[PDB]
Amino acid sequence: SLLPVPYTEAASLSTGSTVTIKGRPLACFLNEPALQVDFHTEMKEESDIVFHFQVCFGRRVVMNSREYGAWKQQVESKNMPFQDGQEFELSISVLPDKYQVMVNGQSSYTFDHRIKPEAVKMVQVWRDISLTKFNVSYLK
Amino acid sequence: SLLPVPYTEAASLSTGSTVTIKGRPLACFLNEPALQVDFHTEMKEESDIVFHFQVCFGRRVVMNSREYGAWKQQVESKNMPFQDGQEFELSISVLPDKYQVMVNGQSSYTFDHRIKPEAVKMVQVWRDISLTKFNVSYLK
Repeated sequence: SLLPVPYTEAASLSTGSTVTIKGRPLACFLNEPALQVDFHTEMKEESDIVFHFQVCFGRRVVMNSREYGAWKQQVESKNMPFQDGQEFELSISVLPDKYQVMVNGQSSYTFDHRIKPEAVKMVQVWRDISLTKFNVSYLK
Repeated sequence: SLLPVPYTEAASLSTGSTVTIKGRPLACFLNEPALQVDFHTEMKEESDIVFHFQVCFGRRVVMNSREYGAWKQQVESKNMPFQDGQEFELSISVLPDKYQVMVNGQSSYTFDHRIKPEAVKMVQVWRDISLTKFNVSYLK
């Protein structure tokens, strides 16, 4: 919407950081729009991905990392708190041992750290959404 | 790019019609951007799809129809004429018995008609591309 998609913001993350994303799918769930959030190690889209979060709305969520160019072990979830046609608020919190993904205030997914969060230099949000808010917290 | 994505144009199709699309992926192929072209039976995104064409750039192409709300038999191809980082020209021709998809001037995919092309009322182009040209021919 207001924010360009693909959306790119330089970022740093550590324990206590939160990434907050407000947006809306561009299609009804029957048409299977997607959402992707990638935490990258460099300011280049081809760089490694410490945390890859990909929603196929209405179907599934997959999480992974891309390390030295290669995708690692996929974690697949059928949990689907996102609501057809609705705006969502996505909150990704950096805990000591994992990322925790909140959807509309409800814990919905977690992913244990495979690479230290301090390796992140960039966050990208893309695929079939409009985006009205993006924030990384830097309070701690 | 110039054209909004998702892109929607009311359309009619018959034998001899050609749909021409010029665009560019929004991501490098390592990041697996997608492209989707859907020929719809009504001016609503939830309507049936006479021809569904979905590219996972660098990996595969799937084609299908959605009839009375339900996806039918998927046709999956590993043919991948699209080039990483490059603009493409996509040409979809309505032949008497099938759609023929040309990529950069080369025949790349075909899909036999399951529903008469005259049932199409709308074309949608969406997912991870920018679009600089869209045309439906009406010469015949």
